[PDB]
Amino acid sequence: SFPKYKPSRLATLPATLDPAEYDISPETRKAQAERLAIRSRLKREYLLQYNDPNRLGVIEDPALIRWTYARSANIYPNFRPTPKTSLLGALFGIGPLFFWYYVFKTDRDKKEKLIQEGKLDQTFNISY
Amino acid sequence: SDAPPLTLEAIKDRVLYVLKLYDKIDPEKLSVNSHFMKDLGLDSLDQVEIIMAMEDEFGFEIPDIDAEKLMCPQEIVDYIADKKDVYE
Amino acid sequence: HVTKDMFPGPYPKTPEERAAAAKKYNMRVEDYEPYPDDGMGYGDYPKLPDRSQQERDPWYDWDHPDLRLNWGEPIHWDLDMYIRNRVDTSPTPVSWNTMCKHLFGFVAFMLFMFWVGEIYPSYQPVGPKQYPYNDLYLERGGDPTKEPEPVVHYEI
Amino acid sequence: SGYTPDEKLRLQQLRELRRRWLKDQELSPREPVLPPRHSIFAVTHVLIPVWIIHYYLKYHVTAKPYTVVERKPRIFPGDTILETGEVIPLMKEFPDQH
Amino acid sequence: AFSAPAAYLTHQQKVLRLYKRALRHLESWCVHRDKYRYFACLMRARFDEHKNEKDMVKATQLLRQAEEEFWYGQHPQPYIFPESPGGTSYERYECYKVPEWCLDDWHPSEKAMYPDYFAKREQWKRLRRESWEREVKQLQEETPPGGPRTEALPPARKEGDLPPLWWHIVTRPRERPM
Amino acid sequence: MNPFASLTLTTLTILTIPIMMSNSNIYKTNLYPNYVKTTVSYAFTLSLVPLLMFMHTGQEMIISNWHWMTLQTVELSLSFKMDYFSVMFIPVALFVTWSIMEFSMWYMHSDPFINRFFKYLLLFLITMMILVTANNLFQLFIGWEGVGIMSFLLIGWWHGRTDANTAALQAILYNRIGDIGFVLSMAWFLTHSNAWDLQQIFMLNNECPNMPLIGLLLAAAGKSAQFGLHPWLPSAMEGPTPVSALLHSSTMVVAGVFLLIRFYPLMETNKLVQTMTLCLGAITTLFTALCAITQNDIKKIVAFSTSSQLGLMMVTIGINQPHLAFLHICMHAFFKAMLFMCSGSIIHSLNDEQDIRKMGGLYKAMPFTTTALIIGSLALTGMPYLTGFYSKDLIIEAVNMSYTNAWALLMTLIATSLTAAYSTRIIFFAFLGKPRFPPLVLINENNPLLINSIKRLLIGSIFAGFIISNNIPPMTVPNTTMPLYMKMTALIVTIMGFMLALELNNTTYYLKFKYPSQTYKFSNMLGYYPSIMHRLPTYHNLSMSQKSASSLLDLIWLETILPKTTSFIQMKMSIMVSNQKGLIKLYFLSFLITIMISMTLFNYHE
Ligand SMILES: CCCCCCCCCCCCCCCCCC(=O)OC[C@H](COP(=O)([O-])OCC(O)COP(=O)([O-])OC[C@@H](COC(=O)CCCCCCCCCCCCCCCCC)OC(=O)CCCCCCCCCCCCCCCCC)OC(=O)CCCCCCCCCCCCCCCCC
Ligand SMILES: CCCCCCCCCCCC(=O)SCCNC(=O)CCNC(=O)[C@H](O)C(C)(C)COP(=O)(O)O
Repeated sequence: SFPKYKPSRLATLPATLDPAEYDISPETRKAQAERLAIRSRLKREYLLQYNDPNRLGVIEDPALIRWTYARSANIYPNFRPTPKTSLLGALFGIGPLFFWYYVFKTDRDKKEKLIQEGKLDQTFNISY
Repeated sequence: SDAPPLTLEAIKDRVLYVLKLYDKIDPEKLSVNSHFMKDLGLDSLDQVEIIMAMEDEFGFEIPDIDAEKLMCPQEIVDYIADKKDVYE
Repeated sequence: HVTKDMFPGPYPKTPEERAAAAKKYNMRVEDYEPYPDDGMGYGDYPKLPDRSQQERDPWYDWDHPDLRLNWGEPIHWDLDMYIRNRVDTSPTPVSWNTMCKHLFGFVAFMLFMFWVGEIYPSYQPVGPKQYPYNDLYLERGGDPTKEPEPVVHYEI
Repeated sequence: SGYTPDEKLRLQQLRELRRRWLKDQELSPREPVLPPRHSIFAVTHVLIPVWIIHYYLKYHVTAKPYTVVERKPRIFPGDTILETGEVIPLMKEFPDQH
Repeated sequence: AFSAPAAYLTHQQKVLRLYKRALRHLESWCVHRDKYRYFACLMRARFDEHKNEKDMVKATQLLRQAEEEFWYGQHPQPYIFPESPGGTSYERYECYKVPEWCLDDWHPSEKAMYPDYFAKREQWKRLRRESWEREVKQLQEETPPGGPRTEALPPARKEGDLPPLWWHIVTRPRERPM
Repeated sequence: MNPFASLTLTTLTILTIPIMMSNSNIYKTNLYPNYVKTTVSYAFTLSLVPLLMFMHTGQEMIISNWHWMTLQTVELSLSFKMDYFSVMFIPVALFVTWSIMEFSMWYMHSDPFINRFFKYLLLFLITMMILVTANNLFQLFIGWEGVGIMSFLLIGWWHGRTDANTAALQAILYNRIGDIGFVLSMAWFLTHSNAWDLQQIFMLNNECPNMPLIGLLLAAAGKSAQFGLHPWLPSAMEGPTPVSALLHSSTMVVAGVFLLIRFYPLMETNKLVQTMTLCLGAITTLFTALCAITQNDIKKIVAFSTSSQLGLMMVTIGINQPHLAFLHICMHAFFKAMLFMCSGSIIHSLNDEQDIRKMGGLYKAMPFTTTALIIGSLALTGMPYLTGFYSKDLIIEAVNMSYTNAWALLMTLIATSLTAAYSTRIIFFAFLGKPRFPPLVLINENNPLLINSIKRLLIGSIFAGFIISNNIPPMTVPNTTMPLYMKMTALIVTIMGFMLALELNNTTYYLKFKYPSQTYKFSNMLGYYPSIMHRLPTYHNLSMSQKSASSLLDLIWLETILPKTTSFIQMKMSIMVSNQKGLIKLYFLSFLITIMISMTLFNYHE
């Protein structure tokens, strides 16, 4: 009836256009209640320390610790040399170096062969 | 300077003014503690329009979860006072 | 205060391992989903929906209002990419690819018409502007010891 | 639909506490207890700076060559020079097309 | 932002939110008040046309088609209240909100001014200290063994009791702190 | 010594005195903003004298006062150029800054950090003067980056707001993209011409090559927010309204055009760069005006208006009329600053509301604001004999009387029509009709600071064009001969835009509702340029900075090749060497093998 909206990676599907929020099973409602319970216990655990008069300092957050540890120190122990990993490493790490080497070497070879035959107009080029 | 220090009585006056300007609710019957459903026989759809009218009157937006509950003019006045930090 | 068993570990091969990982990350086992087990180093860290922080409800009472996060909840692997000072993935009025076609078409059309206007320029029905002293030969750089070719302008 | 009775009661107690706190954020009459010319502006902000800069430019900056270079003054036919007293000849018998 | 969320929104809540959102966007399209009143009455009639439908499948399908209508017909630049999440004054005064615990670090010369304010603050601190254990006890007794299902908090049920977890709600900085 | 040099230097020097008092017992007093405003007014009065000297005898000067350092044959010294452009632009900027500071004394009255705000405004003015009077490229770069840093600090003035910080970093990013071109021009001019100073560069480049001029054009596109790097200027309205009136409308954003004007002797000789500049200006002046006509925030409309006027200045530069572009800079400053002031007055009187859809009939409720905004829109539209007319109408004729790209000419005329269109939109939706604001009316414009500050710019918006045009020496050849239909074209297209926009606006009163066109969506959402260019490149860059640069290379493969391989090999070798059970029967047999090898391998060939 109308031009349809299709989601993308950087422009996602809205909640009101998502068919999941319109085909609800009892199991879906049970899952939503469980999610609310998990969020609620975490909220209560946070607010108990937050409101505490005695507490002085920073409340330590295990989720933040897990995030930073996973982003730095958990990566190498969970690495396996695979054809995808090997190919991506070789390309992304080696290819730019030889690409730039080729570009710069070509440009400098042209410049030197121009200097050799005395056709560059290097006049007023005192500083280098 | 800027806007005057709005008080509790002013909030109540403006809420009742807006309500009395609503054709659905008669002025004599309406009271500060009147329930919008039991007292005035108003549907859920009708209630939404009152909330939007209050937003337009006071120039701020009330969230939907907060908005549905408000069923009396006193409740609206208390909500607005809590938001604007009005203590008299 | 955090023991060693609270830290992320290896990818979970079995359902029991998944159940333990979901418990560790404070999630439902039906919701928990690790990154695919290639050698990229993700391990058992949960793969969360790739929504940005701007998409979350601004009328909720977040523990961290600016970041729209709740204390103790699992954090998306790319949180610093999605902090809403940065990449936004919010739904738009016009769908993606609808905007790309219009923008690219407009820019390509403008470039093509600028090239065409360069091919067919606009000008006034006049001859060249005339300058007296050998077309200001001495003024436009000099070389007084050359005596250039007479450029001669006659009345019309 | 609407507040539950416990919700409304909690809101009422919190509202009384908040109003008392906001009332307590008020200051007493004494509360900030602190512990124990006509044209002067135009000389300390204009005359003094222009004295230092003029002294600086006249006797220090112009001591070095080419430090202050001025565009050569325009000369027109009929002008009289203040240096040599030379008179520039006039502009060659206009066609007088009027 | 003050009420605890529920596990989900019911059908009635969804249709009401759609009604409010569509009315706001319609007002964005219809700048003038008379035209807005006209088309808003038409919108209300269109909503009332199916007010008492009892086929939940049909009601859900109608709500879904209404959502699809709204998304295509929404204003790309809807009006936003200045202090609302998308507005031009949303978090403008957050740089001026300073937590009250900072007052504990004032130099005694700073506290020498405002003696009455700091005496009142000492009374408030004593009140907060004296009622913490009762609030913790109330929370433990009231809540279920598994844990709290919802983020709703209980009121004070005895006489000399304060509602549990009240200090940070009560001692909010301000909406115009400076 | 003649007073020209002393007065020009003192004008800039006295602006720094209130900065040296930022640690004195005036900066903690509520009289500091008035002190800063008075200093700027005195500086304006002092700068009026060298301008008189130039109007009398055309006096120009360069002052190389402090020798900073010498690198080989290159000498860098603190030098100021006091030519026509400098001595004409300094008093205009000081006049506008004086008006805007007097306005800010009222607009920002309740801000707890108004003293800091005034010093920040003053800091920006100092950096802009450094940019404008610079005689070498290094001092120009100093001013160039100073104005950018001040713009960053003033856009994100409310630093608790995420959107303001996002906008400030966006401004820095978009300006660094053009800083690349600035640095390219510096490197080229230093190597090829052996100097950073303007005089040497002019001598040694009789026919300038492409690369330095393309670098300069990239820098100008970045600073003046042309089509490639345009979106930062509209987002810069996150800052307080006086910041928008001073930096992002009339003074700071003209720095790219000023840069290309300073290098007009070299641009006179390169036809390709002039064509590129003209095309960039044309597409900018059309695209931004097209976006402006459907905007609802009043500051956004004025921001797109100023971006379109900057595009027009760039077009004027592209047809080899630098003095006309400078004249339009000076004219545009007056009425654009006053338009932003009127917008700020409306916003303050309506409790910080910026959407025109909630501004009703203010024609009689704010009569002085209405008069000022009407006069400003008429000046902006090229109404005859106003300040806007003495430059803009001369520009449109110049494009019509030139060897010009045809598409650029068409785009410029269409943009001229759209200017009147969006001026009509502002006036119609803000001042005509019936009130649409909340019922508690707070409208009050009877503050002497507001009235005087606006009136001072109102007088300029009327008389400055005629005063300035009749006192500058002729710097070009006039277009004395035109076809009549080509003389009246600017007025004709402006009136056409006026009529069409007014008719389409009156159409909104009818009781019909229809869904918008795709063209309206394209215009209102800014060609979808921010929705695409602020999401795709940022996402891909930030994703590669972690997936490969940090994880794949730094944390995995660079570890794997050098240290992890070494550790693994040494561990394996250690285990192999040390895993002997200690049975002498095994290693005495080993000894026998060793002895036998030695006798034949090393002994049987001596
Ligand atoms: C003097 C000598 C010369 C005489 C010339 C002849 C006389 C004039 C001729 C006619 C000129 C146009 C007059 C009407 C303009 C249109 C206004 C209008 O009603 O819009 C209706 C409609 C939008 O209305 P809506 O969505 O219903 O609006 C809802 C509400 O009104 C929403 O309300 P709102 O509050 O949001 O308001 C919306 C807003 C306006 O709403 C919009 O946003 C749309 C307005 C677009 C106008 C565009 C005009 C200029 C366009 C230049 C573009 C260059 C080419 C770009 C091509 C890109 C291709 C990718 O309203 C306004 O503020 C006023 C609008 C502007 C009025 C004044 C315009 C003056 C400038 C144009 C005339 C110039 C005359 C002087 C020329 C002299 C030359 C020497 O837009 C159109 O349909 C037409 C727009 C014009 C261009 C459309 C072209 C089709 C696009 C696709 C083509 C196919 C491409 C295929 C692919 C190719 C790939 C290579
Ligand atoms: C610019 C705007 C874009 C256009 C937007 C397009 C939106 C679609 C227009 C038409 C709307 C619909 O289809 S209407 C949605 C279709 N389905 C139903 O209506 C089911 C029956 N509803 C009930 O029974 C409830 O009671 C309720 C009615 C909510 C009242 O509740 P209260 O009385 O107890 O508050």
